[PDB]
Formats: sequence, C-alpha cells, structure tokens
Amino acid sequence: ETPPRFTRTPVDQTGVSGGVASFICQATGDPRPKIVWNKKGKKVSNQRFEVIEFDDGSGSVLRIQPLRTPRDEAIYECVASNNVGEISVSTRLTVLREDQIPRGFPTIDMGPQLKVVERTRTATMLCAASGNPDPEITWFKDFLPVDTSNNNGRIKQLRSESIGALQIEQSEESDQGKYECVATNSAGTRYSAPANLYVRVRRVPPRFSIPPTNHEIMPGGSVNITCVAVGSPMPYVKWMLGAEDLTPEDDMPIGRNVLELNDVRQSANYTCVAMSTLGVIEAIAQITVKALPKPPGTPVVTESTATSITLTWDSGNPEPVSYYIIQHKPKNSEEPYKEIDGIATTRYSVAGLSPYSDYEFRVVAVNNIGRGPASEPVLTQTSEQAPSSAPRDVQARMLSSTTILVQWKEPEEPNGQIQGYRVYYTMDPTQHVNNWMKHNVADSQITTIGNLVPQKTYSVKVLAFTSIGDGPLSSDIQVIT
Amino acid sequence: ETPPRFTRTPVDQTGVSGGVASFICQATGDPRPKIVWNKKGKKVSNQRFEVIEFDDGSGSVLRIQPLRTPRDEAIYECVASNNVGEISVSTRLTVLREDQIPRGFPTIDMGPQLKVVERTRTATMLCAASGNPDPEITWFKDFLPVDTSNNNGRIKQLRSESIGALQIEQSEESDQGKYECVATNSAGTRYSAPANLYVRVRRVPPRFSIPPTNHEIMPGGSVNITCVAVGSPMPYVKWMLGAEDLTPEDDMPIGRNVLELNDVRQSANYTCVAMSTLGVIEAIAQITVKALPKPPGTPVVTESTATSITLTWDSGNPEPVSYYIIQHKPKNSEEPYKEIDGIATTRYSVAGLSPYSDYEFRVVAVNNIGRGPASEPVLTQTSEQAPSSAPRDVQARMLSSTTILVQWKEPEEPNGQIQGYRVYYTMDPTQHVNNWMKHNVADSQITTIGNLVPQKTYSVKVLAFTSIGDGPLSSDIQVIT
Ligand SMILES: *[C@@H]1O[C@H](CO)[C@@H](O)[C@H](O)[C@H]1NC(C)=O
Ligand SMILES: *[C@@H]1O[C@H](CO)[C@@H](O)[C@H](O)[C@H]1NC(C)=O
Ligand SMILES: *[C@@H]1O[C@H](CO)[C@@H](O)[C@H](O)[C@H]1NC(C)=O
Ligand SMILES: *[C@@H]1O[C@H](CO)[C@@H](O)[C@H](O)[C@H]1NC(C)=O
Repeated sequence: ETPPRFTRTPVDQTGVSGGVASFICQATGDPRPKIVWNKKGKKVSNQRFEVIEFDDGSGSVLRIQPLRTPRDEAIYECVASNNVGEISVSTRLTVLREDQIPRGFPTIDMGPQLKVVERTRTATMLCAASGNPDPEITWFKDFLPVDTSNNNGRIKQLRSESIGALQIEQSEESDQGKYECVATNSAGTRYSAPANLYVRVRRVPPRFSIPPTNHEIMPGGSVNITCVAVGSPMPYVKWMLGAEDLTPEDDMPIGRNVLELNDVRQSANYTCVAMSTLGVIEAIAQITVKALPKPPGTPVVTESTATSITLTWDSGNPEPVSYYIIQHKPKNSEEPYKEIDGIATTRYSVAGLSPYSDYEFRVVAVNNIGRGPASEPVLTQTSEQAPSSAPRDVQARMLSSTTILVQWKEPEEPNGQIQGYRVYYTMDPTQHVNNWMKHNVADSQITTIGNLVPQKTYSVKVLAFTSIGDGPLSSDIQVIT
Repeated sequence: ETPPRFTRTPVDQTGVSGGVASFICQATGDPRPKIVWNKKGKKVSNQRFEVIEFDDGSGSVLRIQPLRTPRDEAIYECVASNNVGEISVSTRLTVLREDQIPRGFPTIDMGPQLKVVERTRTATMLCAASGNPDPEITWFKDFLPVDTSNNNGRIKQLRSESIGALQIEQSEESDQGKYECVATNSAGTRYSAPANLYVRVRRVPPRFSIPPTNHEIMPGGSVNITCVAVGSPMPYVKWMLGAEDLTPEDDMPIGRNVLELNDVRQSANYTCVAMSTLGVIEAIAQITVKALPKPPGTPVVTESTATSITLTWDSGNPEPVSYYIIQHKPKNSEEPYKEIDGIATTRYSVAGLSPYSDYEFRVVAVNNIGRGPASEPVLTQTSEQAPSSAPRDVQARMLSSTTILVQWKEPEEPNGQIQGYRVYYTMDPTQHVNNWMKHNVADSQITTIGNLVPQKTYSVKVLAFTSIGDGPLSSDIQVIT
C-alpha cells in the first residue's frame, strides 16, 4: 500500500461569465485514491458544478457551467485520499464580465464542427482562436481533458503559428463524443461551443468473436463459459438452453454473455444465441460429465535387464486414456514415488537402474479430466552382472616358508550375489593371468595357500565372481616367503 | 365531453425472431383518452417491450425488440379510456424463425445510411427492399411512425421499382433523430437497421426573440414579464433584479423564462440575462407603480353651433394621459352615455347634433394602466336654426265675402322656438312671394284675414320663423270668398 500522490494538480483559472471553467485533479496510490472537491470547507453541491470522473479513476474534473459571478469566484481544493494518507491542493477561480473583459482575452474565431468519420480513418477537429498574448489551444472530450502528451500516439495536438487542431489517427467507437476546444493565455480562458463527433460502423450481421467451447468435468463440478458476439449493430447475446432462457427475458446483454454453472450434475448440450435486427445466429457447447480415469491394470514385468525393467499393463478404463505416469522407487527407499511423465502407450522400459536391485512400481492413467488413482504395485528385481570393481585392500603375508595368508574386502560394485573369489599367484607376474596358478574359494574374505617354494617373491591378484561371471582383478601385491 | 373513438387501430403482424414489431393505436375524445396495452386482460409490462407516446398524446406505439418466439406470439389489445367511455381493439403477433422464413418474405437490400445535412437543406434517406409479393415500404422516426399521409406536406414517400425513400423538405431540428424503414407484405414485416439523421446548425451567439417590455401597475399589484432568447446552441435565460439572480438561483431554463411578480409595492427595473459560451446578452424591463388617471377637469363649452358643441377640459392628472373618452347624451335621456373613444387632445368638437337640443357631457381619461373615473358632467344647448320644414295641414275657409279663416299645424322641424308665423296671400299666385300681401302673427295655429275682395280665388302660403330666421312656405292652397 502507498499513500496518495498527485500526478496532476489543478491550476488557477480566469473565466468569463456565462461560460465554462474546468479544474483537473489526478492522483496515484494503493489503494485507488478517492477525489473530493471542496470550497473551504465544503463538498461541492450545486446544479452548475459537475464532477466528471476519468475512466481509469485517475481523478476527476470539476466543471462549472454556466459561470455566474461573483458567487463562483472562490478558492477551491482537491483532496485525494485512501486509508494510507491524504493530500490536498488549492486553486483559485476568477470570473469576469464582458463589460470588463480585457481586449486580447482569448476569443474563438472559429470553433470545432460536427464531423462524421468512419472507423479507423483520420478525423480532424479544428479550432481558430486569437488573443494577446497568443492563446494556447487545448482540447476537451466529454468534459474530460484530451491527453496528447505522447507525441507518439494516435491523437496528436498540432499547433502552427496559426492556431491549432486535434488529429485522431485511427478511429474507435470510443472516440465518439462531444469535443470542445479551449483558448488560454495569461489573461484567462475561453471555450468554444461543443461540436459532437460521430463514427459510422457498416451494418453487419452478428458473428461470434468467442464461440462457446465444449467441456467435461467431474460432477459438482462447476464452470464459467464465455459467449462473445460482435458486429454492427452489436447484437444481444442470450444464452439459451435448448428452449429455455437462463437469463430471465427482461435482460439480454450486448456483445457478451458469460454463463455460470453450479453443480454440473449431468451431461448436457447448451446453445448460445446472438441476435441483432439483421439476424439470429446460434452456436452450441457440449457439456458432458465424466470422471477421472480408473486405476490401470496392475503392471506386469515382461522384460528385465541388469539396468532396466519393462512393464506392461491394462488400461483399466472404459474410455480412451491420453497417457500414463509410471511411479518407481527402490524397495525400501521411502521418498515419494519418482514419476516418469508422459508415457503414451501400455508398455514402457524403465532404464538407468542398478544391477541386482529390488524395485517398486505403479502406473497412473491420465485423460482430459485429470489424473486418476495409481494402480496396485508390482515388485521386481533387476538382473545380476559380473562385478564391476576389484576386491579391496588385498593383503598377503608369510605364514611359513611354504605358505601364505591372503585376505581382501568385498568389491564395492558386486552387481550380484558373490558366489566366490579366485586367487591368482605366481613367481612371474609377466605371464598372462590365465597362466598364473589359481585358487578358487567360496564367498569369504580370506584364505591360506601352501606348497610354495621358499625365499621367492610371489605376485598376487584377486577377483570376485557372481552367477554372471568374473569381476576385475586387483592390482598386483607382492609377498615374500 | 365525448367518449374515446379510434382514429387508428393496430393491424395483425408477422415478424421475424430477433427483430422489431410495432403496434399503433390512436384515438380521440374529451377529455384526452389514456392508452393501455393489454395481453389477455393484463397490462403488458416491459420485458424488452416499449410503449412510445405521440407528442400530441393521440395515442402510442407498442414496440417489441428483439422479437422472441414463441413467447411473444400472442393476442394483444389497445384500450382507450376517459371518464366518458372506453374502447378496445385486439391484434395478433406472429414471429418466425429464419430457419423457417418463407420464400418471398421481405428483405432489406439496402437500408438507410447516416447523413449530415445542415439546417434548411433537404436530406433524403433511402431504402431498397425485395420480396414476393412486392413489399410496401414505410418509415419510422424515433420509434414513432412517419406520417406522409398528406400528399401536400413537407415529408413525402417516393417509390420506383424495388425502392422507396423518405424526402424531408426544409430541414428542422425536430427532424433530427433515428430513422428506420420497414418492408411489409402478406408474408410479414422486416426492419432495416437504424440510421440517424442530423441537422447541423452553424454556431451562433444568443439573441432576444422576445425582449422584456416595460410596465406600470397599482401596488399589489401583479404582472408576468416574459423573456425569450434564441440562437445556436440555444441559451439559458435567467431573471435578475440587476445585481442578484432570482431564485431558484442555480436553476436555469432554456430560451424562455417568464417572471411572475406577486404583490408589487414599488417602482423598479429588472434584468433578463441570456447566456451562452459564445457570449452573454442582457435586457431590462421597467416596473413602476400607479393607478388609473384622476377624473379629468370638468368639461367647459367654448364653442357652439346648431349641430355641434366644442369642449375643452383640464387633464386633471399629474402624469401624462394617453387619450380621452367623451360621454354624451340628450339631457333627459335616462339611458347610459354614448361614448366617443380615442380623443388625443384636451379639446374636441362633438358634431352631428340636432338644433336647439340639450346635451350632457363628461370626459374620461385613459393611460397605459387603464380607464379612469368620469368627470363631473356639463350641461349645454345647441344653437337654433330657421325651421327646415313648412307648417303642416294648412287649411283655409270662407267666413264672409271679405274674410277667411286660416289655420295650420306646427312644423315638424322648428329647430328653435317658433316666435310666430307669416301668412302670404294674393289673387295672383304667379307673383314672387315677397310681393304677395302679408300678415304677421305671434305663436299660434289660427288667424283671420279680412278686407278681401268678394268672388275671388286667393292663394295662401304660410311659413314659420324662429329667432334665427324664416322657415319654408307651405305649398299653395286656394280658398274662394
Ligand atoms: C466463475 O465465476 C465466478 C463469479 O464470481 C468467478 O469469481 C470465478 O473466478 C469463475 N471461475 C472460473 C473457473 O471461471
Ligand atoms: C449433444 O449433441 C450430440 C451431437 O454431437 C448428440 O449426439 C447428443 O445426443 C447431444 N446430447 C444431448 C444430451 O442432447
Ligand atoms: C401569469 O402566469 C400564470 C402562470 O400559470 C398564469 O396562470 C396567469 O394567467 C398569468 N397571468 C397573466 C395576467 O398573464
Ligand atoms: C429604472 O431605470 C431607469 C433607467 O432606465 C431609471 O431612470 C429609473 O430611475 C429606475 N427606477 C428605479 C425604481 O430604480
């Protein structure tokens, strides 16, 4: 929230009896400031005082017409306020009689003219005024000031050395209204008479700008559906159920009927009817109720590798499913299921898994309504591999001149049940490993080897094996008998 | 008071879904009938239904847009009623779907287009439509039907092959609005899209159509003073005591403000202010207070003739008098005075009177306020004339051979006091009358004349005389001695 701050303050004015005076006050703040006009100290009430508001609520214009003097001759003020703060600015109004209107006071030599431009074509409203010093020309539309501040806009104020005009680049229905030009200088202010501007739109039968688009949802179960029609003359947009009109009869709105539905208990068809004097046009929306999908058939494992598992499942649903979501995690991992989104078939291979691991699964169905309940789970296990790492911390030491003790720790990557180990040893480590002497052992971390020849350097290497095959050999260690 | 009677009854219709249908009902009666639209005994209440009233209250239009079937498909009725009677007429509405629109049903091939004509120039809106049988083209303005019934009017419908049109002679602000054309046949009715028509008035400063004209009146004491202004755009008219605005101070009407003043006590000036953005104009009315004039000075006779009397009088008033009224009658007439209106001075000669008659007179003063009390009367008498008719029934008869008896009746037109008579007689009626023998007599109707010569025819003539002179002689009678 921010307190109100002035974007545009009213200026002193010097008008002429039986004329117009306008005061402008704009302010910004959060929430939107209210603007109030005071004559010390009173909310202004009168038949000739009129407060006109900007469409954006930026503020308001105090318009005094016709000026009668010296009642109106006074100090007025604008107060902008929200529940965060308050600001005010004062301003003076002077009204003169033409008995005592100074010469050189702004005079309208020619005022704006009634004009009819068609849409999107450039219209020009013109103002000739003289005075000494030379009068500055400004414009008012529907009592509000016309903003031509941006040189870069549709609407630009041109002034030449001969007094100026207002140029509207691209016409809109919004442009239509009552324009008056205003000649000001250091002596005062004078208005021209109002000249209306009208804009002709070619007569067109009605047409749907935004037709009403079909839906499905679970019961109770609500939706707002928009029907927009446009054309000239702009039509009435009436929402019609088959025969009966929801909207009463006394009210048919223009160009926009948006329908609110509570508790869509049943499937239905609805009609949006738009009509003007040139025709009736119609358009239907299909409202049907269907639920979220049923849980899929329980997943079945039909393929497995050491790093993948392929699932197949029944759709479990009477109507077509858009796609599936597969839920997966390790048998005892307890974070919420990891999910693979956007699976467009009833079979999928989950890859990037680890060898010899237990996995948990479910399948979820998704249709246009949304996401259904997860299927019942299936448990399974990835295949084994040969180990992908050597036994760790391999050590050997002398027991006697003829026997040694070899030990190791389990490989970090067994990729399966360790069925055993193979111990390779030799006095010549340059041989191929298949030509070393070999000692097979069951699952264990230590063994003894005898019948060695004394006072020799033996090189030793160890691997693990699963049901699949041999793992890698440890790098050579040496032991001396 | 007269009961309501239909001038225009609605007709059955066959429209198309999401379109327009209009029903028309007009009726006349004293007092003005109200019109109510019923669907089965019940007043129809605006779904999208709209009842639009004629500016003269002659009736209303029931407009259904957009057409919905088969809800709207029903028997409707118009009921017209005042406190003198009640009437109704029924009508049927048929709405079709374009799924089932018959071949030959009216179609708009081109509908009216937006148009901008300036004031006092004729704009024409065009409509091309087809159908089988050929469609009849009609027009609606601002939802009310356009009456081109009088061939003799500003507004006439043109027809060629496959087209109709609307032609508006001399454009007026009233003509501005939203026009749509309508194609009808035995299959049904179809509307085009609405196209607005504009009438652009070149902008003008305000001006007084009916300025405020001064007054005088008695205290308490009331008057309505009217101020009218016109121009484009039409201005506001405010009444001012010359410093401040008369309450409702902020309320401002358009182009016509009339000030009602109750219980006037004093003389004053009032200011009427009309103002626009292109300038302010002012205008004053003078209110001053006093009653009808004081009665004039008693009239004085300064001239008299046998047929006229001239009056002179003092005005009797502190302020100027506009003119006078002279009252006159015979003195012994007990009927009300005859009056001579519009006498612009303080002297006047009343002519066409009868000789030697008594007359009564009075003078009345009139100012801008009104007519004052009559003056005190003056009595007088017209002058005498010589008689203007001869003595009547003149007869003479023998008394002796030397004397005759002459008698007569008074002239009908003495024009004065008969002072006497003169009897002319002779034996030679060929002489001039002044050479006859003569016998003067006082006021009487009979005389004797002697010393006549026997056995002779005497011719006799008699006249009357007043103080003025001799009247006419009777025609000759004869008497024999
Ligand atoms: C449905 O409409 C309500 C109405 O307030 C709105 O808040 C909600 O966001 C809408 N929901 C959807 C799913 O459009
Ligand atoms: C909805 O429209 C479809 C046409 O594809 C039709 O087969 C189905 O029976 C309609 N459903 C209802 C509930 O009317
Ligand atoms: C003055 O105005 C009132 C307003 O209704 C009207 O009734 C009355 O007849 C008017 N008087 C005159 C003298 O015009
Ligand atoms: C009204 O104004 C006139 C000037 O037109 C002035 O002579 C007169 O004295 C004024 N009367 C009053 C009562 O103010």
